[PDB]
Amino acid sequence: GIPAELRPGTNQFLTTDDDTAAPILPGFTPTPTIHIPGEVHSLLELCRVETILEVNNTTEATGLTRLLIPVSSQNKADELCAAFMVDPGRIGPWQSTLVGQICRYYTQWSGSLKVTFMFTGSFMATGKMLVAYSPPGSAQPANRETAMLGTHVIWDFGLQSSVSLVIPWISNTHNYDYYTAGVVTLWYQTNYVVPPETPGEAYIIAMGADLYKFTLKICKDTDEVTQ
Amino acid sequence: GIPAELRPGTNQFLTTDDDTAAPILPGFTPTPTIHIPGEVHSLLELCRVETILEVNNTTEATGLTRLLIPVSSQNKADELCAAFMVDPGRIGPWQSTLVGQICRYYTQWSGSLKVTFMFTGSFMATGKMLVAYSPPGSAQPANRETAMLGTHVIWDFGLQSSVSLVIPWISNTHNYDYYTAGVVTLWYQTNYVVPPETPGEAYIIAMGADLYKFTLKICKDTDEVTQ
Amino acid sequence: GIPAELRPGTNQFLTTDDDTAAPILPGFTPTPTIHIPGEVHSLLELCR
Amino acid sequence: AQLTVGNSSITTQEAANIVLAYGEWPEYCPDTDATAVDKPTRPDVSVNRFYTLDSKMWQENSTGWYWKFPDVLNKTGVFGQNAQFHYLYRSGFCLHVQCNASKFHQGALLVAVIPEFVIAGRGEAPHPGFTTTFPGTTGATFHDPYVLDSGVPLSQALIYPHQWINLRTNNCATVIVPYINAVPFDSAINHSNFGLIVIPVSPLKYSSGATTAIPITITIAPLNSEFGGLR
Amino acid sequence: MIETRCVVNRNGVLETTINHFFSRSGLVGVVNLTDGGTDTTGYVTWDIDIMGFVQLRRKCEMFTYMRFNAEFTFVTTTKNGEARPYMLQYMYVPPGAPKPTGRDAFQWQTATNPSVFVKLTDPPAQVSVPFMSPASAYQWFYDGYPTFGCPNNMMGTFAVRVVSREASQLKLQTRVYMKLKHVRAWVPRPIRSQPYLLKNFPNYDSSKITNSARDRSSIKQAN
Amino acid sequence: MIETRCVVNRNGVLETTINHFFSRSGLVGVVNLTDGGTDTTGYVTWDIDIMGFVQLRRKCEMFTYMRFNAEFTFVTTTKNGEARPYMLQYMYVPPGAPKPTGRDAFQWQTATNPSVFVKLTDPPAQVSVPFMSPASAYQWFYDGYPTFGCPNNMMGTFAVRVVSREASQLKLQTRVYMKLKHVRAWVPRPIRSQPYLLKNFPNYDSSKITNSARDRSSIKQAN
Repeated sequence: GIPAELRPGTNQFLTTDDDTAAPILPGFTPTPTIHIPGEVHSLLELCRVETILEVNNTTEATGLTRLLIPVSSQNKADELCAAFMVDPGRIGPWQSTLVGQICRYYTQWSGSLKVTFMFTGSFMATGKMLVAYSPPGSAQPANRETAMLGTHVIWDFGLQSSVSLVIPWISNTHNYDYYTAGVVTLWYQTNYVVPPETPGEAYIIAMGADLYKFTLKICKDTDEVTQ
Repeated sequence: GIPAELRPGTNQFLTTDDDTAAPILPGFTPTPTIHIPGEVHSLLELCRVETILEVNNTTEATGLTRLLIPVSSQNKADELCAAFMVDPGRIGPWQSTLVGQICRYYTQWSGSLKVTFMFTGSFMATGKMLVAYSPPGSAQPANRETAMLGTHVIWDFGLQSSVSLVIPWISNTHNYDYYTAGVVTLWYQTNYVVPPETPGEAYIIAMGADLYKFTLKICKDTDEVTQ
Repeated sequence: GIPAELRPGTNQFLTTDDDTAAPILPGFTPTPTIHIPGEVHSLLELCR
Repeated sequence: AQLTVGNSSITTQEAANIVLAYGEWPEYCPDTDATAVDKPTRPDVSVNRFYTLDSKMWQENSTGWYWKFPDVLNKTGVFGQNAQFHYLYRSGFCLHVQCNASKFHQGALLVAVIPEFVIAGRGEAPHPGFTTTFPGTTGATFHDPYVLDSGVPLSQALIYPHQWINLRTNNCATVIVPYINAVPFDSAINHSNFGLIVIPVSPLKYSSGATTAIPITITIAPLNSEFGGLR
Repeated sequence: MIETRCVVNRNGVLETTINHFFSRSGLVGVVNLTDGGTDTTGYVTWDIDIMGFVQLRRKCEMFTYMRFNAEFTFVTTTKNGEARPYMLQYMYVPPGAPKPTGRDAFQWQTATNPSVFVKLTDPPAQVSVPFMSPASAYQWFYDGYPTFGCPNNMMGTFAVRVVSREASQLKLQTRVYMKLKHVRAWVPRPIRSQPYLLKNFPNYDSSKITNSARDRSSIKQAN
Repeated sequence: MIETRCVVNRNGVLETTINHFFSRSGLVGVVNLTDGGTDTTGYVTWDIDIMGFVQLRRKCEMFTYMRFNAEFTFVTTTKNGEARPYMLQYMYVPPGAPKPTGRDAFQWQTATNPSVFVKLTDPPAQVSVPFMSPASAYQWFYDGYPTFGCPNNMMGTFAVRVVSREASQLKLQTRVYMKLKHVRAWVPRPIRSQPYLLKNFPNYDSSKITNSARDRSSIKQAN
């Protein structure tokens, strides 16, 4: 026949190798396909769906109460409310999102994010909050003045009920911890103002998502599953 | 299937063989390339950069002083200053150049070379030197008269501060020593002349390089590295 | 992969067989040829 | 000639002779993914200008000096301010080295630019401190010039962008260095891109009555700087 | 790790596709064959199930519906592992077919069950199984009563034996490797945050519920 | 040697190219696998490192930056060297992934770590590894603080074991051969004239410094 030479790699099974396997049941035609709605062509479709950050993670909160950011009328203007890192792939309050869970399947990510704050008060409650982002390489701001000297939003929840803050760029390369973080904080610009005979306590809900600029690489397996 | 016959060379691993290896991590796209300046496409680019010959190699010189060719005002006209072989691939004062180090990775070379002399005196010092090349197959010249009867340069370092001497052709074929050498010498045409209150001692620096005609073949490993 | 069948003559070394041997020193270019007079293309030249 | 950039003006001669490092000019970055999101800052007003260090005194016994960039500029002017914060950094430089010496002085200086120039330990594993990696505005002096303190021959230092200063012919040298890195932006604080080196190869010589020490002055002009998000 | 820097560029988009996310052949089960004459069975059956291991189980429960072809690979060794030339038989049993009741039983000679005969010194055998379901997709979430036997969406079963007249005393384990191919997925789900109690059902411990994010000192301090 | 003459002609220019200068597969390491049950580990890990041997280390330190794909070949033999049919597993562990903690440990079944199963009587296995760095190149000179664990520019790791249920008493060494492919190089350096004190750092002995050229009697006499 045709002269040939076997070569290194002969008779080995590589698990990632794309090759042909013999059909064991030829002449079999599977069931024809139909149109099922909601087909998914990428995991990036699932990153971009904003899901609830659990910012209240504490030994003192149990149920849905870990998904709620408390805002009351006892607090005084100029003082902090909540602070959390922007790190979808680390241990903290990104671990309840989808971005958080998908990042566990990849070694590197990068792109931009979006964080949405949603105020649930009474219709007649009013006030302002300062939603600020300190970039990586700096500690969280010490007071409102230094939070106001950087990227931020003044959000009056008497007028507007929901506010979004785009984080311009984040990256995790990758047991020295290579991700230098950067933080979102919440400040009281005013004091929460309340009319007579209405609760005077409300909750903020936080959400997070990836913008279309976000990407992922170097597949792996999640640290959550043990087996 | 298709009839075939295995053949001598089957199941052998040749280390220089160019063949295909199975990708172990397909679907992985590496980091895109960017423009980094100073890309190198050949070792011949690195041969042509003139680097410092160490002509002073002696048990009496330690530091940078081995890179310096001494010239003083005590010496008398017509007498020799320095002499060295032209052999980039042998043991001697080509071993500090790049040509010298790259030749150690190859069995045969040939081409033309360039040797540059650079005088560092005071501005007001003056004199002449005779830069001569005796081709291979002859001993170094005995006096200045017989150095002047062959390829040479009269270099007045009061006028010109640097001089180049192209060596027309050199070859090493290759423990009989097959390279018959050929030598560069330095003569005092005049005596080094000095005005009042200026040192009266200077140094010459020597450099060497390959012209574009130089080539190399039959790869090997260097005698410097031991392991 | 592509289905095949080994056949009589597999794994044998025939000394007159004309086949390819793997180059052991690729990227090596030999010395270019020059014109040497008196080239011989046949033994019949030497019989005559 | 007189070169005037911003509020600084230096006296120097006009010569088309310069050394382009590797043959390319400083350029602004090709557009990237991160900076498309946030447009980077390209300041030239008071930021890009001539900075002139404290001059160095070359004496018969010297060894020679090196500097690390961006580091040497990390505490200076309005560049060091932008160098602080701004976690993304890119820039080229214009380097002019000068020597004031009389015609009765003799010697020569090798002047080179080394990318990713790493001083090593002279020992064990004595990891060299922040003093050798970040000497600051003053700079450092070599211990073993012959090996460059990298374990490498100074003879072969000439595959680096370089110019000789021979007190016979020329008293000055100018090297244009583009940005050279394996990534478009990097951190100016924790990473020095390259370093500058002035080594006397032929020692300084003079006869008694001459000045015993010759000054070497450095001048640094940034070219095509870019800065990132503010820390 | 190492290499700590900032990545200013977009990554490759190809690794995040559904079809690449379910690729990469991996271990779907381990079964053990001792041919002991009459004191030991002398064969094995392995029902085709994706959910047997929770790593890949968690990645299929991200979706409601999926469609794909499977590719199987059998890596088989003997105890200490040194191999000898014994013929083997991997028979595939389609959905809705009786499985072998014993080593020499008549089911091994049924032709509609496709088989492969390969010696234990040969490279591992590979087989490609099509999309087997009577619906247009496999679904591991079905709200209602499926009943009817074991996992949902029965793909088939493999059985392995040694081919000899007399029982050869030999102790085998066959590692099965599966690679999903041409994968389509519909209607994505949330990823499970709780430990799995048992297979085939999404049970969870009501008394002990784990929380999706770990804990910190105070809400007003990030680090 | 022999053949002493003069070469009047230009040589071939192809052997001096960077891509040919870094080609030619060669030995990058030796690791040893004894499967002893519980008295011996029973596997090996080898981190991918070019600088482990100083011959090729000296040729990469000629440049500041390089880019390339690697091709590996595993030549494995047993003590005296006579081979028997034992299956082996070479698993590749990407950068930023946990390595096997033991012979039977769960990491060996992770699918994202690509593996190859080959019997010890087969021809040696070959594998092609792409360009793995998050930058556009590998750099073994970085002025600053990398920290973060071991060599610079982590390519990955290989781990090898024997595939069997029970530990087979077998003593193995696997020679790893690497061939660089599609090599690009930037910013050339000077070649090291001093002995290497230790890996990962360009240390040199300050008290004893070797001089680049050897010595002669006088400067006025060549021969």
